[PDB]
Amino acid sequence: IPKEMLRAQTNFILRNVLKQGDNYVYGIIKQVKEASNGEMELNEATLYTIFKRLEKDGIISSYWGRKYYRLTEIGHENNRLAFEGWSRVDKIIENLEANKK
Amino acid sequence: IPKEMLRAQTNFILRNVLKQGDNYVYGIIKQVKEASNGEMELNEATLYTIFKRLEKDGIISSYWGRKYYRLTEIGHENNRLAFEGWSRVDKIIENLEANKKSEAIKSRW
Repeated sequence: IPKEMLRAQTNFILRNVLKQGDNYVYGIIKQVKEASNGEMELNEATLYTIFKRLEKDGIISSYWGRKYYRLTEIGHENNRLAFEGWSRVDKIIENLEANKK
Repeated sequence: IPKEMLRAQTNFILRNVLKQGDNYVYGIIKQVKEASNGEMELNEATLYTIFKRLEKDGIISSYWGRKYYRLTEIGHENNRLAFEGWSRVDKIIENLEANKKSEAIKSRW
């Protein structure tokens, strides 16, 4: 149940949200609550902190509309490599199980 | 380049590797290199850090022949909970895309 694994799962979900296009912090929370049948309510302050860190890192930018955030060009590449990485993970997991079988 | 996400991907692989049975560090590198057609070589240091954390927390124990690692009873439970969590993530993402595709069809019309 380690906190580094819960955080990786939460990062993966945020990555998929920002993949869709521009969003704002309360809209993200709304979307994840509905898509998780209520299981998962992201804390708004935590979300701002993560985003401030991503913004400082050039991964994310923002503009006023409500503040909206969107992936930068560096952010979109970081995301593509992250999803490509998970696809290879998925494929490696299949071959390891076929190899055992 | 997502560095914390690389570590989660390496952790995810290792969990499934240990699920298949006991192993040693370099045998794991071999098996995953074979299972990826040579594309992917796990960094040995990332591997050790994970195993040093898993060993300290009782998820894995080890034995000498070369050091081998095995999932403990606690490890199998931790593992099952990790896969439940990753499975719920997969469904949340599907629900996020079905909901966005729904909003978009209703917005064309």
